[PDB]
Amino acid sequence: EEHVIIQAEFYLNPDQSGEFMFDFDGDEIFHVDMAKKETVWRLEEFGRFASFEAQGALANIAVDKANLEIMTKRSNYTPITNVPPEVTVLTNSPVELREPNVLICFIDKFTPPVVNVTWLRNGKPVTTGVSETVFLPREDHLFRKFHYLPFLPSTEDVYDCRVEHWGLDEPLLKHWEFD
Amino acid sequence: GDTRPRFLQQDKYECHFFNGTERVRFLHRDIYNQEEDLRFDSDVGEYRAVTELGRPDAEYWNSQKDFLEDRRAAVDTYCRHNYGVGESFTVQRRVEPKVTVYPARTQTLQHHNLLVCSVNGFYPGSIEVRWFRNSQEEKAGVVSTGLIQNGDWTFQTLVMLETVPRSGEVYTCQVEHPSVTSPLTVEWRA
Amino acid sequence: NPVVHFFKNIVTPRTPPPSQ
Repeated sequence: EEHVIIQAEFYLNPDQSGEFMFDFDGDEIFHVDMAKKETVWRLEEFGRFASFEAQGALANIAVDKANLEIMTKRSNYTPITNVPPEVTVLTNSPVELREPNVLICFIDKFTPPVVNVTWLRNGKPVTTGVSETVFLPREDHLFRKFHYLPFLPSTEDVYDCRVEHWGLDEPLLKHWEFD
Repeated sequence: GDTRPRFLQQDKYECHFFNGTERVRFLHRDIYNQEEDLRFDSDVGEYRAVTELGRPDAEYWNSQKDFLEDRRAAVDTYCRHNYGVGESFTVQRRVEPKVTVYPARTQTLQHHNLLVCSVNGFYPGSIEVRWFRNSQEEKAGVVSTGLIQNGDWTFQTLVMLETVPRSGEVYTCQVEHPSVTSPLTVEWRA
Repeated sequence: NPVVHFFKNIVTPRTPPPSQ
């Protein structure tokens, strides 16, 4: 095999959350913002070569919800089994004091696709400049997700990626600090 | 504190390309919670239930000639089309690795020396990182993190080498990646 | 006529009701 493109979509009850994205060899080409009803390209350059009518995604999601309702009853209302995430914290590149860098929180192999991720600097939540990806598909039908935190390396700062998921007995913390 | 049962519906439309678009395989996978229950494989020509839950659907969709014909043309109307549209910035994407060498900032065992060869921001994921003690690949005492995705279409990988600081030695990290015609090399002044 | 290239999405159809 050489390359794989996947149109992955989902609808979740009772949260009523839906997602529509395209995957290319494990990376996201784009997803549709259900709220804003617009396509969001993973890398800005993508949207300069291709387009996608978001309305198409919205229609598919409404259908997925309708289909889920039938499947849920047909299954005799069997709910999904929570599969807790694996969490790893790493830097975009080797750190060096005063050199801008990015902290990456990688949440892997979990389901359902609902997770609460927070960044902590010396114990206090931080949200300035943070960004995240939507839920990415896994061949085993579990999910992956990335959270990012741009930062200026400091030997006095200690960061945590805090992850919450119904499959966890307790919220999880993954530590990282200059060293 | 929300312990209510969740019910998840997933649908994945897969396009697998072999040698350009010479051979293409279209696949529709319907997944309930975590079990794929229904599938349409372009190689089969029709829907087939993978689990009992998809049985009713497989029977219905197959009995829909028009629909069934549309799905049979997906490899062309869907797969090749999109591949054509995205090829330029996906299939052809190439970002050269940034290689840097340095000793681990944390050491256990103090007479040995843990050298780190960091290969950052590359794409595609296919890569070869090797160590050379002057002109002899130290195939031993080498541990790697393996391929790591950053989630932004760039990969990174660190290949550590356990060594013993000896005067006169010149370790070299050699990296081969499709983005470069010749391997990248980085020496470490001991 | 600059021409725009669109990715195409497979359209998912509605599952029929079980009936009765």
